[PDB]
Amino acid sequence: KVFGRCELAAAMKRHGLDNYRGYSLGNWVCAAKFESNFNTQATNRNTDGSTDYGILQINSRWWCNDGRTPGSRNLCNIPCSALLSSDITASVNCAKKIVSDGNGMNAWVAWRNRCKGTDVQAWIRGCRL
Ligand SMILES: [Cl-]
Ligand SMILES: [Cl-]
Repeated sequence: KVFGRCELAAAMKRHGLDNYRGYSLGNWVCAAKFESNFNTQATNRNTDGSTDYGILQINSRWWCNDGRTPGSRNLCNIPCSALLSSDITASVNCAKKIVSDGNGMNAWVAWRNRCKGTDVQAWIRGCRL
């Protein structure tokens, strides 16, 4: 499913992401925009053989099992395919574990390079939240 901006914002807020670990909702919407363009079915393969899955492009090296990433940890304990669902619950639950992990949202390259230090509030402007 391709979410609209305000639709995803409301889904994320309801799943507990707004201010999770101090990161305002605009941060999460920004990260999803630049990671996946709001498309739950986004996949991208990395040079190391791992693959990134879903609206938050969660990586199979650490977080999920895709059966083809030798030495994968599966720290969220889910098949990576569960991350490509129209229901974002699995993605959100696993994101919460990643962002508690020590480096915060810097785990998301797109967020670090495109969201961090910007007016992230703009991402939720005009939304009924
Ligand atoms: Cl929670
Ligand atoms: Cl942090």
